[PDB]
Amino acid sequence: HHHHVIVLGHRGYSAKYLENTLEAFMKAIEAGANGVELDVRLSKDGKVVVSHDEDLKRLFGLDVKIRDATVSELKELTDGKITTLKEVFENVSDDKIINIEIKEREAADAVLEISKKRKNLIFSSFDLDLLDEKFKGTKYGYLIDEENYGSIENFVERVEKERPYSLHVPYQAFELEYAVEVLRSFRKKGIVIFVWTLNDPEIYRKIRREIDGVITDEVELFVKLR
Ligand code: NA
Repeated sequence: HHHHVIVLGHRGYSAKYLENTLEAFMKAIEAGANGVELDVRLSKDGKVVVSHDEDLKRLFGLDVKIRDATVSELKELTDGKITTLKEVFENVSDDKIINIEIKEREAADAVLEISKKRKNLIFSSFDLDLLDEKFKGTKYGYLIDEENYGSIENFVERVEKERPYSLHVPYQAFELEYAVEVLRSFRKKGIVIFVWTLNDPEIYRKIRREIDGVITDEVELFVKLR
């Protein structure tokens, strides 16, 4: 028996449905997720589109950049599968969490404007300065990679100074005892710890006492591990 962990579907229920589509997001919620994580970028016409990659090559085989096409053009090319942040909000209840990963600084102002009306959002990015500069007064979470945090000491200083709502850490961070200690110190201050992108239930069991949330492709699995 364990304490409760927020389960977010990584690009929706992406193990079973096409990542970052309305279907994937709706299916994550149907499967009992507390919410979803998704990725945002700008189209040519300056609209907020949901796409992890900057182009359509990996998922559609099309050498077309998101920023080079209008929303209408993108929908035509993907036969309607690509969606906008606006459309996600229309299809996911505001009792559910949406973790919006900002992939492009230039999308930030448009994302903030559309988000004004909507609660239960967490903005995240590997661009920590962007969050600190433009996302004050919202819930934001630092995404941590091998380089961006600088030194552990500098990262601790930053988190103390800026008070992010959450820290979104790779699950591999829990392999080092000092990292575990640092994260415990953050949590004791009320910072919410999410791990990503975790699909392995054994690793989850080992670390779940240390975390507040999990970002996973395997939504039903992790919901049933509650
Ligand atoms: Na809002």
